[PDB]
Amino acid sequence: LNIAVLLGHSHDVTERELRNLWGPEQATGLPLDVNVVALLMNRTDPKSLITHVCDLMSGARIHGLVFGDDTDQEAVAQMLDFISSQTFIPILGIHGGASMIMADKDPTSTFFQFGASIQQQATVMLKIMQDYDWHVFSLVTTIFPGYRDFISFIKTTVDNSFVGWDMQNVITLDTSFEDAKTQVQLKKIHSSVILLYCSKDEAVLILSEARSLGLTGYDFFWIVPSLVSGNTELIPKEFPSGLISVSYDDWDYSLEARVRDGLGILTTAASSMLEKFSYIPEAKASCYGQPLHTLHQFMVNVTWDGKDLSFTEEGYQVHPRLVVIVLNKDREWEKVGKWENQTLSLRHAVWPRYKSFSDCEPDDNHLSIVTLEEAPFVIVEDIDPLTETCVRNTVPCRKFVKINNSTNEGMNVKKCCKGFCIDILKKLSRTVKFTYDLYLVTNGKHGKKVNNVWNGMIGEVVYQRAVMAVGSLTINEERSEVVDFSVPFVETGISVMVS
Amino acid sequence: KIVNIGAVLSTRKHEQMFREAVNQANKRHGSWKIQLNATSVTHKPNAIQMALSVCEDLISSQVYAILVSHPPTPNDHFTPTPVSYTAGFYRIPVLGLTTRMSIYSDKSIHLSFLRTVPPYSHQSSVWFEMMRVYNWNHIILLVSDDHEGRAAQKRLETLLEERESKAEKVLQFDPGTKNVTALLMEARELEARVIILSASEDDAATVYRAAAMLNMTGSGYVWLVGEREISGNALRYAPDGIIGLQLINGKNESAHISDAVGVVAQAVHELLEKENITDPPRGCVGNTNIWKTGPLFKRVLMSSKYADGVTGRVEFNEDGDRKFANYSIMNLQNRKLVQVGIYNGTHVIPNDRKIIWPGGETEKPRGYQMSTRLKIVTIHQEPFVYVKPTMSDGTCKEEFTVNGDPVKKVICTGPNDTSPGSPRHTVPQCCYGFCIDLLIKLARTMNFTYEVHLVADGKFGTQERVNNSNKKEWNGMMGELLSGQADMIVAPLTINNERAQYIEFSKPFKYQGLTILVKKPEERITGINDPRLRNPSDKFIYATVKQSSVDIYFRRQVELSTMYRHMEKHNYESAAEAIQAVRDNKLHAFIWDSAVLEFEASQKCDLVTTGELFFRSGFGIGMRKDSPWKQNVSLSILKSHENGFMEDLDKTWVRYQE
Repeated sequence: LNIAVLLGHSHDVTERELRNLWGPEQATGLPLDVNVVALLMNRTDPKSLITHVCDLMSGARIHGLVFGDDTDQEAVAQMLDFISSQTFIPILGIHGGASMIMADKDPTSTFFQFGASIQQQATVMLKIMQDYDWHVFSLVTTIFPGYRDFISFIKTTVDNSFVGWDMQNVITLDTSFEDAKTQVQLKKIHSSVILLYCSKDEAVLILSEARSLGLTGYDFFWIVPSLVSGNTELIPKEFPSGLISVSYDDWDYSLEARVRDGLGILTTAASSMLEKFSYIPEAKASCYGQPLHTLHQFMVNVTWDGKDLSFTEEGYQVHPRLVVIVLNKDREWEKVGKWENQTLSLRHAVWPRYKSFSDCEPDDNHLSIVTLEEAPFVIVEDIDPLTETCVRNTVPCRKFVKINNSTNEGMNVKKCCKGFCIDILKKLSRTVKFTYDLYLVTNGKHGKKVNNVWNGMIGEVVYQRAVMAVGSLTINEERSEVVDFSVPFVETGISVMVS
Repeated sequence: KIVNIGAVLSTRKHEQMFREAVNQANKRHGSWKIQLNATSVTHKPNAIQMALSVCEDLISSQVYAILVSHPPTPNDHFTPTPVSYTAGFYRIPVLGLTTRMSIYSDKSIHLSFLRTVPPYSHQSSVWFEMMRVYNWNHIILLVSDDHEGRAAQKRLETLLEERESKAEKVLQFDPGTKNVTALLMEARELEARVIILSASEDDAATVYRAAAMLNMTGSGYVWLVGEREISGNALRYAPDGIIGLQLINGKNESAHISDAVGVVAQAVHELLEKENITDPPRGCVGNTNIWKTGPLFKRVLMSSKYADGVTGRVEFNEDGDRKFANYSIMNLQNRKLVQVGIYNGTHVIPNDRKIIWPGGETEKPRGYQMSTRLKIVTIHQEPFVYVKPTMSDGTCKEEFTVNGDPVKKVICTGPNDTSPGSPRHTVPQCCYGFCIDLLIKLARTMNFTYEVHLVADGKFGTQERVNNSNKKEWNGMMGELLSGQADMIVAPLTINNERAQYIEFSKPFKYQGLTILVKKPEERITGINDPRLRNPSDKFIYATVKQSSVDIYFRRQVELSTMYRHMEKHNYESAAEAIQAVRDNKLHAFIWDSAVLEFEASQKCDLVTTGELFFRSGFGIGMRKDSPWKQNVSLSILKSHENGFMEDLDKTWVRYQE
């Protein structure tokens, strides 16, 4: 039907590509009169919002409003939610402040957002923590609002997960910190992974206190949400290089594809509601002056061109597109990973160190360890599909399995390991109390020199791509020439098997 | 050198009082050159063009404080939201004065909203003061308004964090329906009588009529409501003797306006003493730049401490609420509002008037009556729970044993078969045996009736992912107990560390270990230390009951994952299925408790147990949390331990051989 798409942008996004968004789109047109009104607004005040709503609602009874924002104002989405409550018109928020996450909607309002809420983002972040076995962690909550729901969601998620999370007690705040009573709660922290829920101007002081108290070590982790991480240009120098963030800001999908998907959802809802009831277009005539069949609880079942764009009970997407980013050494928000329907994808399955967060951090405690698949020593099995977690005695590792012989591209499949040398390495980690980097070799067997070129674990250790070989390895003359073996611990010779 | 104050006020007398308070605000503040102007607007019956007129008039006026002071509005929406949102676009504090909705408490939504009235959830803290006075622990929550229901649950958990108790029943549903009396009867069957209600007038009158028709307003029924529930037809439908709350000067607008003028005036004179002064621009035309001292002026309003006013010590918390609020506690004595208490910010004092209750005496009714009919659920244990079909119609054939002991059966209710086998066939049959005689001994010791029914499946209950939202749930006897449908599990409960974290345990009545059922070259296995069972094959077929606690005990064992992967392909529904399968020589081993297989070896000589005795544990009675049915019942169990009644139960089934 009549749908108006108004866009408030600062970047030069023209209007004629929205005029071309009507022709080939909706080839199977079930409404007999589908019309679009493309408009561009330069100002971002709510007076213009009220003015354009009174213009377009009286403009031949437009039943669809689509808005995107370029600024950093979350109150514009609340104003559009109030407009959708008053005018009873389904309004969609696309980008920026029109897509910023709000807490609770109303049954009188039919406003919807194309975004990712903080609850699903916390689910994704705890999925990241489950996939890394980072079970000993903490939680610091400030006086930034929407925080008790976050604590309660963490409590219910820990109570409904197979991990059994070792969670340190919640460090709470009251005001801006005096560094007298909050100092005691920050000095209780001895765990690695630190979670935080605050604003950016609070996070500057939090990271300044954490650097002042030395909480930015190589062991210590920092995972922040998307609401504290604001503009991609405005990055202060107090951020640790390696800051984990999760935001749905995908640069691969532009605003035009998102509003095309929104128009597809609107036409899908209109065509599916027209098949049930006849008198579907019902709007308000004009603003000046003193509903039963609605699309508020109808388009939960929606799928546009195979894309799972279904809607939740709260009004958000069922399966959005989350993007896991970090902060590199070049002070840029580096795009790392994308998210699937329910499961999580990882382009960089190898977790990077970023061990030098600042300039003066002399740290050399990690150890690169590789082994080889042998049955009585390193039992290499799949991950448990019921838990998606290696059991207590098994440890995770990676294996670079190639797809074919046509390309050299492969995937680092993560698997579980147990056995003899796994127990030896775990007891070495108990005694020495170091940090290890366990993975598998994909070159082949133990070692063989082919024209001054070694292979396997010898090629990994001699060419210094690892540190030491904990797994099983025979000892002869040239291997003792190229590296330095330790003392022997097990008496393993050779034998001949007969009947 | 001017400060503008915007207001949405109707009556001309209160506009004159507001202008008089603005004029008197500059009296004691010296001859300083600051000026105060006030701009008040009326109200058009609509809400969009009202928001338009007010927002552009306050942009053209460049005000600092925005006030809405309209209680008696005919629209029940009570929404000053759009003007507050427009001021939050430039982070300008709007001081709401009338409504008490919890949607305004969210500062993430309402970025620049302040108020001098608390929400109703703080009244629950006053009701927690009732818990500080009347010493009542178990409550029954009923909230219809789901916009404030999550905040009420949050405040209730915050209050219960101190005592570390739990609410017995919580309810959230859609306002507008009428058939909520089923959950009212389910709350009536509970031990507590404390009724906490949080809804509008219509749902309050509906549940008053529902309690009046079903007579839930008799003796001991605790009723405790607020100001919204004692107005309109809910006041007409209210029973006599109900206890409610009253906001002192909650609707008295004239002193409230002067208090707001004093608060805003001292906030402005505090802000004038500091630097970085910014002004709101002409945001209607060509100005989207935000007012930079928004959170700065908010921080000025955070530490605002006052000492003037008829109400008293007005003070803001971290949520910007009202501290130290005088409340009144009213009683409805024969359709007349009678004051029975006063409340300062921390303490309740009843007045000289008496507290007349809807039940009996004027003292507090202890509405914690324990269940005299304990709902008993059990599983069909083969030597312990004998279930026999009825002879003609719901009867039990009173047969006699060989030792002159008449079998005292009971009419239990149980399903017929499994759910793919039997869709719906639940009949009353005759239950007797070991734990039935234990319950007879318990009913002989302590006078209490009971209700023996059966669990719907043949499983103990395991901790399994439900198929949505990644949530842990229980099932079986634990799933029927934690849902409130059961009261006491009388069954040989396998005591472990996981279930001890969730419920409380009693003393074990049975003490035994584990063993292997075989049929009679090494015909024996001698326990878990057989190396062929460490690395099994398709020959040695060994398994256990599906979803049993033995599987959980092996799941804790992190060195026997091979048996956990092997036995999952052959888990049966019941142990009698395993007995029938090894009777046909299809099984080879079965981990099970000791004395059950000893009794079955006494019944059938081909059934052979193993020699070792590992996991020497005890079986007791499945129980609830902290409850008065724990100590006396445990003393009765120990009284059964000390005498020869355990030997009598041995003479019934254990010592008796063939």
